[PDB]
Amino acid sequence: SKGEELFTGVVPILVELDGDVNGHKFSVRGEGEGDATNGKLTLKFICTTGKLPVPWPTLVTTLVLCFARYPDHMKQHDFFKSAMPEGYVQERTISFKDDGYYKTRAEVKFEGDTLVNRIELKGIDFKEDGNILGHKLEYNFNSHNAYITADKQKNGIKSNFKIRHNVEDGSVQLADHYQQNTPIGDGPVLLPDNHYLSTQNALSKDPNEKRDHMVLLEFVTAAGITL
Repeated sequence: SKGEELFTGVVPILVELDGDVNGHKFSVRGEGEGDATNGKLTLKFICTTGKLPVPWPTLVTTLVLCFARYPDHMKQHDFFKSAMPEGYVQERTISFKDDGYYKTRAEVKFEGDTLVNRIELKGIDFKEDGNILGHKLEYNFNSHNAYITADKQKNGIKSNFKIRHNVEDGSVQLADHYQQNTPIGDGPVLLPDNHYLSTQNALSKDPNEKRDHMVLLEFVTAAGITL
């Protein structure tokens, strides 16, 4: 299909986030590349406004599912590429157990040859000394599966899933994600049967980078529909 064709090689990525958590405003800018044939993302993110007021791991899911590797026998269920190049809106509510919540709205679309993810984030009702505003989460990530379902009355998809963040005292901080996606343009899209995305992440630091930053490697692969 036309949308699939845009992802057969390596695609440059730009990410721009504008955030406000408990009134503290901040911005993140990321740059890198996506390789959907391998389901592979490599990006470096910088906090352009100074210090990040929340832990980097809490922003991973917000900071491009069109780069998932869909197996050949499942390609008719790839909503994300079907919506390109005009793209889709991705909205989430992320509820941190015993703490506040993020509300996010993003547009994911091509701008020229570059795939751009432009996000607005608001964080509300966070505890001043909790795991998020208190920077008590470890700088790492766990592997996760997230189930996708069609949303007929919106001509899009929905998903809900739990992210587990490791806490410095050995406990776990749950981040409950509710997600919806809808096309920006008027062209036909592929609405999928039920399936899931399997995701892995590795977070690191650039030893010669003095700014507050995150180096991210991510793999995303679709599964859950048999031959």
